[PDB]
Amino acid sequence: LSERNCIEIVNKLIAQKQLEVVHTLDGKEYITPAQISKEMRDELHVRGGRVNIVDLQQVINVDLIHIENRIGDIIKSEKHVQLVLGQLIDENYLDRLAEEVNDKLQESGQVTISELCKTYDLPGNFLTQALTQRLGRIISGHIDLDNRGVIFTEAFVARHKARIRGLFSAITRPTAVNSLISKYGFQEQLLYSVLEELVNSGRLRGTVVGGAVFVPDIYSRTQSTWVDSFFRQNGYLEFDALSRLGIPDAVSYIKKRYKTTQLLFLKAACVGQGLVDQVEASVEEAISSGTWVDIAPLLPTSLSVEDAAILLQQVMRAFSKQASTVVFSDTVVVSEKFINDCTELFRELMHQKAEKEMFMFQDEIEDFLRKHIQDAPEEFISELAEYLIKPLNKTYLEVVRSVFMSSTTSASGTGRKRTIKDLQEEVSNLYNNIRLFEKGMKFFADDTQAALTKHLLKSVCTDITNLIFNFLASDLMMAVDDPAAITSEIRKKILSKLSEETKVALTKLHNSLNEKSIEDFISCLDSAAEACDIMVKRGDKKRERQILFQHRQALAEQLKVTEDPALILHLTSVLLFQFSTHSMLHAPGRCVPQIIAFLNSKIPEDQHALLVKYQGLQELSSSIKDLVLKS
Amino acid sequence: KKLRKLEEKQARKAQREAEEAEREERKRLESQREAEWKKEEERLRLEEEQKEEEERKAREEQAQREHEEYLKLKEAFVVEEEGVGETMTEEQSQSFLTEFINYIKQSKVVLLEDLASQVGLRTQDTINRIQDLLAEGTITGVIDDRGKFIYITPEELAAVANFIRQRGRVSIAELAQASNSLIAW
Amino acid sequence: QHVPIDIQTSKLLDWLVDRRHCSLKWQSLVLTIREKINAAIQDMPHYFHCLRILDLLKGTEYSSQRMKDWQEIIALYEKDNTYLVELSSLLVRNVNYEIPSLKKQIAKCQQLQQEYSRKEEECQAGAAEMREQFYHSCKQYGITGENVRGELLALVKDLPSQLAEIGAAAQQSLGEAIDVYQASVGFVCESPTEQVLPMLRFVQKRGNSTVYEWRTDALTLLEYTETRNQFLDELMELEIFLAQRAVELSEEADVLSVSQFQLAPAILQGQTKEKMVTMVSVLEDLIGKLTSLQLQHLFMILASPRYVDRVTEFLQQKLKQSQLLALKKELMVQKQQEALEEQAALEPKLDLLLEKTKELQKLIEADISKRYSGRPVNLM
Amino acid sequence: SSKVSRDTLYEAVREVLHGNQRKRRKFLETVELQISLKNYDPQKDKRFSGTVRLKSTPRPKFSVCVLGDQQHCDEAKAVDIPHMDIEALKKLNKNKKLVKKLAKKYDAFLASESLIKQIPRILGPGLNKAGKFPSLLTHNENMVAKVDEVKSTIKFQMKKVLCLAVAVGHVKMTDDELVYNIHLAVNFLVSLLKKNWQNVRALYIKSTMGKPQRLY
Amino acid sequence: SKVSFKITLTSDPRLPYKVLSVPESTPFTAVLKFAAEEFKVPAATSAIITNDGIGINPAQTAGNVFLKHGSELRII
Repeated sequence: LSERNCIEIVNKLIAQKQLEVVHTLDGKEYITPAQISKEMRDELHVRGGRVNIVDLQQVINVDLIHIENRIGDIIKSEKHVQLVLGQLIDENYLDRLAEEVNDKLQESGQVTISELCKTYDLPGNFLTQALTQRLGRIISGHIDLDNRGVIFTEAFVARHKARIRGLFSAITRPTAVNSLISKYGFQEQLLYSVLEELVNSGRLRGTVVGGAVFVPDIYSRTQSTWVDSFFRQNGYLEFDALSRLGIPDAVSYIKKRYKTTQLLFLKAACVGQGLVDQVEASVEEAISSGTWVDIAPLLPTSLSVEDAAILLQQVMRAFSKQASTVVFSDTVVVSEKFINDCTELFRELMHQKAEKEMFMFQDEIEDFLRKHIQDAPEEFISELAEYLIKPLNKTYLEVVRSVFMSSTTSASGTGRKRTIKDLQEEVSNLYNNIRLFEKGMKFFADDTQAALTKHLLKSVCTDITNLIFNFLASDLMMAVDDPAAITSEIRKKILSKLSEETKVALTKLHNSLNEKSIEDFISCLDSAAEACDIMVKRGDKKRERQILFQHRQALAEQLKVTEDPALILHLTSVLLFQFSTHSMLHAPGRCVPQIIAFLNSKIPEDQHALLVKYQGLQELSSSIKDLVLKS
Repeated sequence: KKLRKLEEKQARKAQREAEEAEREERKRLESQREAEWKKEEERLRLEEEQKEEEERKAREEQAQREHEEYLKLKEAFVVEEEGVGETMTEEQSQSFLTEFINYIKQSKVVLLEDLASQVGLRTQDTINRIQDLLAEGTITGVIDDRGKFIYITPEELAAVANFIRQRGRVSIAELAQASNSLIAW
Repeated sequence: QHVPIDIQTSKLLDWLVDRRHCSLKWQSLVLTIREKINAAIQDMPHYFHCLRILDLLKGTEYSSQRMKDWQEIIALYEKDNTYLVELSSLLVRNVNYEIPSLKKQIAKCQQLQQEYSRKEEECQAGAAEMREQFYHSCKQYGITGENVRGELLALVKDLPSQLAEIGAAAQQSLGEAIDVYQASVGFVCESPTEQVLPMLRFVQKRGNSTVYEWRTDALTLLEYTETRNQFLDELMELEIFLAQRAVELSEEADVLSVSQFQLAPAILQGQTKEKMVTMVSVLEDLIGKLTSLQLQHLFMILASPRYVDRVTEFLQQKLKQSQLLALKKELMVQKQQEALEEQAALEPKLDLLLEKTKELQKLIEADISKRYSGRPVNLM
Repeated sequence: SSKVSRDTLYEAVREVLHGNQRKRRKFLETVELQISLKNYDPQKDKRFSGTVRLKSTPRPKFSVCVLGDQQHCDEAKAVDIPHMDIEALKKLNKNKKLVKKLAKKYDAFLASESLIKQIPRILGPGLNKAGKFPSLLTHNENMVAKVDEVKSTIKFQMKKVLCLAVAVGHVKMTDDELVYNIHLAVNFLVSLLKKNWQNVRALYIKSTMGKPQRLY
Repeated sequence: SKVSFKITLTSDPRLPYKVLSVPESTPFTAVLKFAAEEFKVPAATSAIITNDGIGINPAQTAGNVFLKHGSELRII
């Protein structure tokens, strides 16, 4: 038979399914799926216990799919075979691997799973599991399985312990442990086990803080001795010298170490007892001796002003019911007795000067303090002067008032007791007087009225308001013994120091002078009079009658006695008006002719003619007066 | 004057019409005469075509006579025998292919020459019948490239299948030797 | 006339019988003719050979049958031109069924020669590559390439020479280090009633051999594995101590640092990072020397003999794979040479058959023409 | 350790203790450390202060008075340590001159708790002005030991100038005690400065009437 | 020299095949007439076809037909 036809027979059989075969890549041979597995097993055994499916293709000379099927078959058919990255690995190969690893382990002391995988091409997890399953059984060692899966022998723990012992016998400062583990190539758990053994055995002296930094006993001892000696000798700590010694949390270190002792914390410092007692004793002495004390020279020079202030505030908390002492410059304590004594010291000179003038600038006060107080800081002088400005001023005001009284207990004493009895009377005379001149202003003509009203407001209204202004200024004493000695400027000055309630009333009374009507003046005048307790009594019909009679009598006597010609005529005309009209009148020297011209409507023609002829400019004037007595 | 212009225009129109009428009459008469002359030319063409037809009948009869006398010189010929196509019945065809099947089975080795003879058809006809039977697959066998057909029974096919399924690896040459061994000639 | 008689070659038989000069059943006649040609072969002096044998017997030789046999054979052969059909079939089959066969066989032989040559070349290349790999390996292990076990044993045998140099170097240069370490341990660690680094103290002045002396084996101190491990452990402990001291002294001293080393003995006072780096470098040199010597595997050969066995097994396996590949390649060479020689031996028959076919073709055409008035004939 | 080496300190101590070009004197000489500071503005920076106890007594003529109560006065009487009863202090009328003279006479004062809390009422602001305020002495303490402790302390204080000076030993010393004392003083002083050695310019070690020796 | 065509009729179910010998020179027309006369069918509609079914020119000597399209012939 031939070749091609035999091939044809075989394909016919394959079609009938009477025989399952596969074709060699070459094509010159036929392989049953049952013998592919035989060849694969034989090669897996031959070339050790490891094959690659690629090389299985190279050797069996069949396509890859068939080898891929038979590998899945062969794993099950022989449980001691696995498949890792397309490679059939046997247990014998892994056991030889373990023997080689044991040799190298007892050679170099340690192995790394990474290195083993690199030099054997297998994956890491597979190697870890394979070696672990037979660790101890064949491998003499122990597994980390955590930090690169390094295995080690009993002679590697020895080297680890030796190296840790050497390294930690050279540490004299607090150093991080993670840095050491990273840099020098240690194992964390083994490191801590050996370290605990050594520390317990006394070969190493230290503790780990944070469960990480190693603090050897020498460092802690030196730190503690330094700070303890400083506290003993000086009696305080600074929180900044402590920072330079390796203590960033001072407020915690001190409490942790010095808890039985009594301490006071002040920002950047901690003053122990003994300093506080001295400050307290000195402040006691200042309290009792009626003097002051500065606590700055009683404290270490390395304490800020804030710390001194806090300490002083703490010490002063023990004196609440004691004298109300005050603190200047945050450091100097001054007793109240001393403040009063200084006030008194100023008082004598203040009274002398007040009597002389019957306060000074702060600079003069500081000059006084310097003259009588010695060895003090400048800030103390400034603060004391500022404090004394007000109370000293009140003392000076009281002294001025007392001197005024003592110089006036008879002068203003009589003013208050006796004089008021005459002020009321004389204001009464003037007030009742202005009424009939209100009559006069009402009666006459409008331009004539303007003249009369102007002259009345000039002469008499001022006459009454000066009285009230004198009475008021009697308080401030700058009055003038002559009530005629009151002027507009003096009125403003008096108002310059008058109570608002009465000031408003007096302002109405004064500015009413600037007015052009007298009724508003009367209103404001009564308002002012009651605003200062001046009982104004409107005289009744009887008082009014007596006023009219007195004016007639005074005018008659004046112009039958006085020798001034123009004044004689003026009095004569006014009297004629009064008699013929029954109302008083007060006119200037710049309106006389108008009244005579008016009065021609009341009197004969001859007396009128004589008056007019006299005004138009001896024997003839002698007739004028004779008219009055013959009226 | 105006009546004169009207009458003159009427005369001018009469002239406008008479000439056109005469022109149309001439164009009709002469064209009709020309068409009649063309028809006479067509009649002469008909005479020529009839001369062609008669001479063509003469030529056709001449061909007929030439053929009539052109057979006498024939008619000296000899039959050698006579035959008739008898039978290829599907029953007869079935019997023929059955006898072929038994003959080949008894022989089992044929080079298509003795087979072509005993079967008695040209070699191509044989190979057609053999290839059809194999395609439908009444009997399975091998047709050698050098020229032959060898019959293989299903049992021997199973024997070769067992040989493959047992020996594991076999080369084409190894299978050829095993076929020389198992397959019976 | 000149219309050439042209027919496709394989149809010669079909056309001929279609021309009725011959018909079917001739095969049995030819078998009988061969039955007679048996007698004709036994006694010596096809149809054209029948003409040659006529020309011969007519002279050599009817009273005898040696030519009467051919007489009756030729009578049958001409009968329905049986010779014509027989020769036609001979030629037709010989061209269409045999020429393809022989040409295919020779082509297959050439293809096999090509494939075998390629395989041989690939095998030779693989063997050369494997040899290179083996040489690289035994260079990595520092062996010449000859017998592996002998080279390994020679290498290990030379070891107890440099260890003495290491010991001599260790005898000096450790005086300052051991004392500084001992003082620092006594002071900082408050453990003065203990000796640090015993075996280093031994090596300082008391020698670098006589493990029996250390006990109160028979190999130098570093020859044994346990004592060597302890010595290296102590060297590394001292070196790490000195390195860490150098790290700390780099930073400028502060108040606490000065306070600590106020009561310290003289040796521990005044040390500087340069003085520490010197000793660190010395210890590093010694440790590097010992660990590099270990890297060269010298220790692993004098103990744990399985290791030399494994190394030799690896090297020998590589070499053996090389040699086996060489043998396979050379056997392939021989096989391909034999196949090529066989091909050359079988080659000539093709041309013999082609020439015989051409001669028979010319004879067929000539016979066809001779029957058919010498017309021009050819087959395609 | 330190920018002042042991070699340099030993050389300076040898120069000041026993060296050619010296001059023997009848009275026991005291060695003193002189300091010059830099990069310091006393008007703006912190004014440091500190007291440190040396190992050996610098001045063996230090005088200590015990301002103690009756029990301590009786205890003192058993030793040559001077003392003053509360009555003696009260005898003074807080006069400035007498308290100034009392402060001048002695170098350090010691007092008992019962008396320390009374100084301002009995003595006034005189002992603080002189920089001599008594330390506390408790009956739970050995008097000789406490007197010794105050005899071995030195004080560093900055007032207005960048010049500092303290006593560290006498010339009848074993040459190793003095080096220890100088080391202690210098380390403490550097501890007290804001910038450790960037605030120190020069250091000198000198006998009372002797040649200066420079350390830094 | 003589030659004989193979004349098998298609119309008859019994397929009457005839053989007759003539010299190769004669034109086919004589064969056509003889075959039609023996078969008793008109020779006009005839288109003498071979076994495979392709028309052949009748006006041609016998040798050309005996060479080009075979001896196997039929009549439709």
